[PDB]
Amino acid sequence: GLPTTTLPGSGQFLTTDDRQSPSALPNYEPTPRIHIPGKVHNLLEIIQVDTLIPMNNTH
Amino acid sequence: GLPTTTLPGSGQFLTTDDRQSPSALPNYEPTPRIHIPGKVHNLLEIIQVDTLIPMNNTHTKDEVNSYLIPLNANRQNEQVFGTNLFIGDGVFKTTLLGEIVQYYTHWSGSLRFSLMYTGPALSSAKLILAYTPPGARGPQDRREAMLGTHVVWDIGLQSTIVMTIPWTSGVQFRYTDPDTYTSAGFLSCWYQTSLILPPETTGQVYLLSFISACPDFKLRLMKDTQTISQTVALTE
Amino acid sequence: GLPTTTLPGSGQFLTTDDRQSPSALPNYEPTPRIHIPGKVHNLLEIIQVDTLIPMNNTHTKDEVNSYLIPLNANRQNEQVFGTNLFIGDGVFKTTLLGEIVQYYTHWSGSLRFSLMYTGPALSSAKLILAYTPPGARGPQDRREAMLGTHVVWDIGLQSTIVMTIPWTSGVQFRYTDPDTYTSAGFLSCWYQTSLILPPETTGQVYLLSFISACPDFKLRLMKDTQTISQTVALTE
Amino acid sequence: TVASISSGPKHTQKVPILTANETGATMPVLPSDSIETRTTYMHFNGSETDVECFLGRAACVHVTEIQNKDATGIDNHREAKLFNDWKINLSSLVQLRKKLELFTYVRFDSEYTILATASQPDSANYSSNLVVQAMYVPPGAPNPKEWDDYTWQSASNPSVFFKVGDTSRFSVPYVGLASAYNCFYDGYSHDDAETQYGITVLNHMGSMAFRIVNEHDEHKTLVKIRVYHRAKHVEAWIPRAPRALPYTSIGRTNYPKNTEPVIKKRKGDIKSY
Amino acid sequence: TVASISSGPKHTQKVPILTANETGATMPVLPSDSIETRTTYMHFNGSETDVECFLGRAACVHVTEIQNKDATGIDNHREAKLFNDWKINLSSLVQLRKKLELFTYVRFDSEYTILATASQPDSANYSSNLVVQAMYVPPGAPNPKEWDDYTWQSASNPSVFFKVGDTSRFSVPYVGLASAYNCFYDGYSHDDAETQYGITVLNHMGSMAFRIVNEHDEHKTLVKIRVYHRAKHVEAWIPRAPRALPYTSIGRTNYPKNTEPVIKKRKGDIKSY
Amino acid sequence: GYSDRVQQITLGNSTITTQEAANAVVCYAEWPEYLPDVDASDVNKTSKPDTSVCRFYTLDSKTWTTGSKGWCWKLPDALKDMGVFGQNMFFHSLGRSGYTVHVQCNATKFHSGCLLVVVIPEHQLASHEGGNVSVKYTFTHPGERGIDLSSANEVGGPVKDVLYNMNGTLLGNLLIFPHQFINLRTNNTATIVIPYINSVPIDSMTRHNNVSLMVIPIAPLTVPTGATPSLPITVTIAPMCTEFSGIRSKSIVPQ
Amino acid sequence: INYYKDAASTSSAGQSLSMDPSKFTEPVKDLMLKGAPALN
Amino acid sequence: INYYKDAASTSSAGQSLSMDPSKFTEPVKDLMLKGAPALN
Amino acid sequence: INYYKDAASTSSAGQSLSMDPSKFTEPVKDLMLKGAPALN
Ligand SMILES: Cc1cc(CCCOc2c(C)cc(-c3noc(C(F)(F)F)n3)cc2C)on1
Ligand SMILES: Cc1cc(CCCOc2c(C)cc(-c3noc(C(F)(F)F)n3)cc2C)on1
Repeated sequence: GLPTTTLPGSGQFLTTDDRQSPSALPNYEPTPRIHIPGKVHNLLEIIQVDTLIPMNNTH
Repeated sequence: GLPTTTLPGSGQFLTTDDRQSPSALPNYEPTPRIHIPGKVHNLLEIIQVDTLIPMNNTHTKDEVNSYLIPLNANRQNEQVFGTNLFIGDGVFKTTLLGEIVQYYTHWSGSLRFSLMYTGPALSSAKLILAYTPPGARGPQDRREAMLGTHVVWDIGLQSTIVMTIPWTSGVQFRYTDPDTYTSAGFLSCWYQTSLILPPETTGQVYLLSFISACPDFKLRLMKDTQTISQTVALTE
Repeated sequence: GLPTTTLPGSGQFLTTDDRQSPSALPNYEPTPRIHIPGKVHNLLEIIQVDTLIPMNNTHTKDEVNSYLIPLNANRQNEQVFGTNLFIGDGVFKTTLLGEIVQYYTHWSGSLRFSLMYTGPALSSAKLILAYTPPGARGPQDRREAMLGTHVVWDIGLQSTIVMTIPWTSGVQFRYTDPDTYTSAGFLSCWYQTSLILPPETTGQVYLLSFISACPDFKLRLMKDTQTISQTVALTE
Repeated sequence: TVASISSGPKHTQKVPILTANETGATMPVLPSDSIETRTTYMHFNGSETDVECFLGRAACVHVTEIQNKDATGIDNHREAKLFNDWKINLSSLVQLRKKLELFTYVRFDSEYTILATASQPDSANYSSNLVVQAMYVPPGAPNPKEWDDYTWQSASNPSVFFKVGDTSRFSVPYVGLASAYNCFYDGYSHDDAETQYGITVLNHMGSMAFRIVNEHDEHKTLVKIRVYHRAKHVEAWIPRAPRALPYTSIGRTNYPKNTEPVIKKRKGDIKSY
Repeated sequence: TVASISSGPKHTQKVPILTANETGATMPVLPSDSIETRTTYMHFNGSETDVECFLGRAACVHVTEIQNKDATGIDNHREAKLFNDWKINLSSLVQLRKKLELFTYVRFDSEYTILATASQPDSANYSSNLVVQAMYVPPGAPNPKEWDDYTWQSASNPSVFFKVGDTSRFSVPYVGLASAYNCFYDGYSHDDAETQYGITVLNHMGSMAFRIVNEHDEHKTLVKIRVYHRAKHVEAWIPRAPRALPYTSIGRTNYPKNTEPVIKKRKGDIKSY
Repeated sequence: GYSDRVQQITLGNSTITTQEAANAVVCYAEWPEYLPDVDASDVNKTSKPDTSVCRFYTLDSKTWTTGSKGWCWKLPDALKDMGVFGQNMFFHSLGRSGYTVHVQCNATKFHSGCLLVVVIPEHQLASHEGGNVSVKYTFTHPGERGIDLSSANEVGGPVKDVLYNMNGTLLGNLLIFPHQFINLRTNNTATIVIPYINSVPIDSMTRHNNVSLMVIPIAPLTVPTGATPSLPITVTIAPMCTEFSGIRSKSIVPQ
Repeated sequence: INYYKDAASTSSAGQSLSMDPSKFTEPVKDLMLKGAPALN
Repeated sequence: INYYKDAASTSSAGQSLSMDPSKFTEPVKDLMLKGAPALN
Repeated sequence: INYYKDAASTSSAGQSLSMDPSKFTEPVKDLMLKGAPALN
């Protein structure tokens, strides 16, 4: 047995943490990828596309 | 599963421990660094800068006057001022040195004590600064003080005299908190000759004293200071 | 996350375990080492230094006299002293050897038993030290003692006689705590000839006995000693 | 590294111990400049006085309170402390504050530790296993109104769920809008005759809400939350006068009226030892 | 390594077993110097008797007590034990003390282990999960006055928070002001006719405070704290006579008046076996 | 025979001479410089008026009396109404600059007095009312006139106890900031070169004062028998490496 | 060894080891040599 | 393998393996040989 | 280092680092050069 010391935070669930976790569906083979146009990689990509401004709030 | 054995201490929160922890803001890109002058890397850096000592405690309330050491004309032999060297208390407690020193438990090294004369240019005087190392009492007359580490300061063109308080101790470290076995000694100043004023000149001339650490200095075992407190949490 | 499995023992505090633990004082710089004579690395080092044995228990209270073995003039055949060899009890219990030995459960090796004569220079005598290995009783007369490991000591210029108690045992280790199967035997001393005093000399001459371990010695299985205790925590 | 070099008698035209402090400089005078010294070494690096160490330990920066009780009939969940929030700042508890305020600008990453302890002031048959949710609510994010809002879904706000009695740990990168955090700011949010003055208008870091996920038990439970802060990867600029007088408010440099003298007064002469 | 060499009959002018202890030396006489021996090996290194092992295990060095109860109306929190402190020293509990005092000077790093156990002497519906805070308060640091002072912010003092029933572990570097710890000190803090004598004026290591973070429950809870010490990276100098008489005070070598004889008295002759 | 004491400083069409100085201070050993590309953010090309704003402007003289407590100016505020420099300040959204501060005060070899001249980056003042009261804009923007520490408190204003640096710190420790003394027996002028010090590349020059300059008498004034019990103190400041960005309408500020 | 992806999650930086007090002790324009008259 | 930065946090040193009893057993000025008269 | 057998159990992919907004900003048939009349 490898001697360890658990640190503060152990047991916590950080919604933002990025770790590995066991797969509930071992050996499952997802459906193949096919080509789909319009792929988005970054939100900074799309905000460069302009949309209309409801400048005339008045209503 | 790798077999492990949790050791005593598991689950504890040591405010002093230094470990890794997951980032709550993954992929966040902090703002770029720009150049900012005056970067400080070590507190030992800044305590080498001297600040004014409120040597003249005598007042009923904090006043500019507590920084002015009075000097009297035509006095001989007499003592100008005195103080023990518990840099973490007394006059020193509010200085930059004392303030920082109090963030640590142990200190060691040499101190830089300076005196700048502010009396009229046409006046003259010769004082004597003395450092009495631990073991005996604070000197009671010039003769006694003069028998130890001292400096005969001749007032003139160069306004300031810098006397060093060479680390003189057996044990290699002293406590910042006033402790007897760890006393640093005494500092006193006397008239070597006497202050002489020119004609049409009357009154009091003052001396400004400064304190700072030499590159000699060492500080260790960080701790909370007795120089700040509160009764209830502050509110906006 | 690396899959692990905690084993039995997790969370336990074994006073004897040797592991790493975070430092409560990060970046602290301890005081430099300086040279200090008399460094001790092993307890086996110091038990080789002999100390005095209070062979003369006989007294109602601890006295210098318990270290003095009386010797009487013009006695023949008679026995001077005797004791079993439970180095962790009896006379030995308070000696440096016994004291240290009691910090361990097992012992093995050879013991060094010395006798220094203090009677007048012009006196003479021949005694005989005998070590009776386990298996029989403590000798009751010189003839019996003489049949085992012994030394005929001639008193003279060289004041001390050093008799060794060669590790004589079947099992390779004995208990420090008096245990019968683990007995070490018996030590006795007798008059080989007899103590003779010079003219105008009267009274008692004494012998001083010492005990120490040979480089032979081994000690193992550390444990608490029966030589110290308290009823309540001490206070300042 | 030498602490002091060997220096003997002296009789020169070179007077090192004579300077003029009105220049504004602290000449590096050494013992060996005013007395005969022997050689000695440092055997010291000054690691414990590095700013990375000075601000490198956890210090409590805030204490707040929330409670697990029947919410039925409560009109203002916030006031009832069904959930409570902390308008993030590091100047509420003075100990760390004085340290940080030893410099003007400061930049670093932070490691937070949240400790929650339970309390049952009046009759309870057991101590319940409550789970706390601490959610960071940045400026602009919808603040929680009820202890079980939609806001606690925290789809984008980050947040942790931990047991009471346990501790929560995570670190945050330097989130300053500038290149460093301002400990002081001699300015305003805009040129207006009445707006606030000080870092009060600068350190607008939002707040983090706390609540207890479990529904209520028969008895009422009082959970007290403590947030600890530890800086790491430190950089500090422009040292300044340490604070002398006590604080009165978060962010302002204000100090109380009729305050006691901070400089000790001598029990005697200026010649007294 | 040989334990005993082969040595046979002897008849020399070289008498090894004849020495003069008044020289102050313990001549290294071996069995093979007074009897015929056979060859035998050690098969032993003496690892268990190395000072690093002798002082290398945890030993209890202090027991104290604190309690979780309603602080309302208590004027002296300290006396009430709402929080209590320990004026650090290793000579309160004798077992370890005798060991350390086998040498004059001693230097090493220390590993502490703090065990806290709970107790409810009178009526309670459950056992609460209390968290203990142990804070090191060095000489010069402000001592806690109330169980919830500002001092517990511990911005610079180091401190641990652990569950009662659990254990706290951490290590401390050699913090001596000198090059080693003094187990004895034949001196005073200064040349004064009334000041204290002994290591009492030397081992001034401050104290560590303990408290229970949680607020009070209906019932009162008694937490007993035990501190254990383990030395590591040991160095010892100047061995000395082991202690014989019982102790009476922390730091002093004093021993009780009218104390019992420590050397056993023989049930008989000096010739008795 | 070049001396620490004699100096000349020329900026734009203005020159300063002093025959009794004590060297000069360069805050944190850094000379002022323009904003380098690597540190910039604001994409606007900046304006560099050079000699038209980087010159010496002399404030109104102050009067040092045996009772004076000290004075406190704030930059860029103090120059807000000075020639083209001021104008640019209001017409631009952003701006950065450094300065050369020259404080003058001569007397005689018979007088005695010691002024502490210091520059304090981000000198956030405290309100005398305590609690959580703010310090209204107008009170930290005294302009050319500056703040007189011996005047009385006023509603909305800052506290003015020289002893506590107007911010809860002790006077004696003001030396940790780039400073210089004017000790009448040694000095007669103090000079301090201030580089741009801020946590942002460029900033608003109306809503934020980067530093404040303080002249504080430590050793009180002393005049010879039967002489006028006062000495004038003059403050001359010159911006340098000044840069303005985002030009427009021209700010209208409180009062 | 770093277990996490972001820089912020790493432990303490370890001593800067630069240490130059001169930018605070000697922020003067004209270099002043120890031993030489401060005001020449 | 050491998990922590400071020396103090490491485990036990392991046997000194020096072992010289002579500084306590034979602290005499003039070397005394075993077998040779202690007092000559 | 991946502790599990399946791809699904691994952590976040890490920045795509492609970033081509043109498929949304300029989905025109005849390339339009900045500065050249949009309608010629
Ligand atoms: C001065 C100064 C320095 C700082 C740093 C404030 C950091 O603010 C936070 C905090 C305290 C917590 C989170 C946070 N992320 O996740 C969580 C939680 F959900 F675990 F709490 N809290 C995010 C930021 C930007 O604020 N003022
Ligand atoms: C003789 C002799 C030897 C010693 C060593 C005393 C070590 O003292 C301490 C202790 C006991 C604890 C801490 C400590 N650091 O953190 C914590 C806590 F907060 F976890 F308790 N305690 C620091 C020092 C210097 O004292 N007397």
